[PDB]
Amino acid sequence: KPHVNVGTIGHVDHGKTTLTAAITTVLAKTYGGEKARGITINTSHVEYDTPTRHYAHVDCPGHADYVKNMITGAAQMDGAILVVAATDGPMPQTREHILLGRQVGVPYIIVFLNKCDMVDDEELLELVEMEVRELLSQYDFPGDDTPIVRGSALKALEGDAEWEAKILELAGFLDSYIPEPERAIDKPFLLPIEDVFSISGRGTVVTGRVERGIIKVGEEVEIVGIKETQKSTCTGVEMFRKLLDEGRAGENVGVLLRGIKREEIERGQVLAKPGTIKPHTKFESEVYILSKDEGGRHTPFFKGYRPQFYFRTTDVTGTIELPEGVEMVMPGDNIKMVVTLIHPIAMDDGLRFAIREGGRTVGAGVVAKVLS
Ligand SMILES: CC/C=C/[C@@H](OC(N)=O)[C@@H](Cl)[C@H](O)CC(=O)[C@@H](O)[C@H](O)[C@H](C)/C(Cl)=C/C=C/C=C(C)/C=C/C=C/C(=O)O[C@@H]1C[C@@H](C(=O)O)CC[C@@H]1O
Ligand SMILES: Nc1nc2c(ncn2[C@@H]2O[C@H](COP(=O)(O)OP(=O)(O)NP(=O)(O)O)[C@@H](O)[C@H]2O)c(=O)[nH]1
Ligand SMILES: [Mg+2]
Repeated sequence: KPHVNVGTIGHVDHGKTTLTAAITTVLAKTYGGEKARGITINTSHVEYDTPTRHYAHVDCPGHADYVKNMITGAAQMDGAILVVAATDGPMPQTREHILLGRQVGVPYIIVFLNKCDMVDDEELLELVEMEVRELLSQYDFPGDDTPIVRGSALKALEGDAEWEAKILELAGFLDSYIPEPERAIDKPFLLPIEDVFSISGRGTVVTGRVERGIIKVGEEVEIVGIKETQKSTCTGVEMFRKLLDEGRAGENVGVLLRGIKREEIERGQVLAKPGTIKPHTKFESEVYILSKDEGGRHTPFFKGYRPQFYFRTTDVTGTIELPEGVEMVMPGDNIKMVVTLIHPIAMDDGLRFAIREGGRTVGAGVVAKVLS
């Protein structure tokens, strides 16, 4: 079953969490036909199945105070479900999440017009959809081709068959609108670590999505980044409600390691095939500085700018060195800069990263040359 990562986004209380619940119970009740919790160890991470696909779903909180949290997640989404209440219509955080979505590159967005159980005016609904499409278009998303499902997450969760049908329609779009993601299975194994929980009588288990390759039980691995590189052996692989012998590219899993204590592995480090990736502190890069037009800074920054650099599952402070003669960087400029991180991160040429500072996204770049 192909694995696809999705999630819920949208304004505070528009119905993200309820919808997540409605999706799992309607799908289990309709197509329904173990202490294993890989990524589900995280409360906002669920898993469910449609007839031909398996989904990893991250339910995001809608308050601006929590924007950080969803970034590392949205960046891993193959597609996102935008929840918008028909009552309120688009709100401030509907805008921000769409914006963040565009900045990190979420490839597809499906809309669930929620709380329609509270609205009887077909004209009201048409108007709201219309403005949701324009809002999407304003952020460079296919507003006119965007599937919009009119439903009620609450009535569906409560068992109302007429509304449950809308949940299935939504699931249908997840299956049809989001293309099957390509997986780098023929590359050396790599998995960025998100959660790290200890299981009594088993050792430590790290979770995350397998970026590329395959990790099989019995194979040895390295833990690279932040701390000094360590070595270990994969004693097991799990998923929500099942045990496996392998972890494949594109799959969200939990990996058991032997001889490693919970306090020796942390978020941000990566699990990898021995000797295939190294930790670096300094590197060169081609970075694009968002314009105000795109939600970036309104002013130029100078030498010694110390923003946060987002690499895979974590972010880390870094200092910037500018090109000889260059005194400032303007919003909207493309520039080559040498970056020095406060601590090492596993990387190689080509690795993408985002730059965030002061509550917003300032840049999007890629590692050009590793130095450290
Ligand atoms: C582990 C972290 C990984 C991160 C990476 O992810 C992954 N997955 O690795 C990132 Cl790094 C990706 O690799 C980046 C990527 O792929 C690139 O392609 C970027 O996507 C590309 C360079 C960007 Cl950044 C495009 C931004 C477009 C923005 C638009 C079109 C905004 C429209 C705004 C309209 C508006 O009206 O805004 C109002 C008014 C506005 C004002 O004008 O004032 C202010 C804001 C308001 O909302
Ligand atoms: N009438 C109606 N109420 C709904 C519907 N979906 C959710 N609600 C209600 O609206 C409220 C918010 O629901 P919730 O799922 O927690 O919202 P959220 O978007 O996850 N909130 P947050 O941004 O904090 O994470 C709850 O009182 C819930 O019962 C719906 O389809 N119809
Ligand atoms: Mg919620």
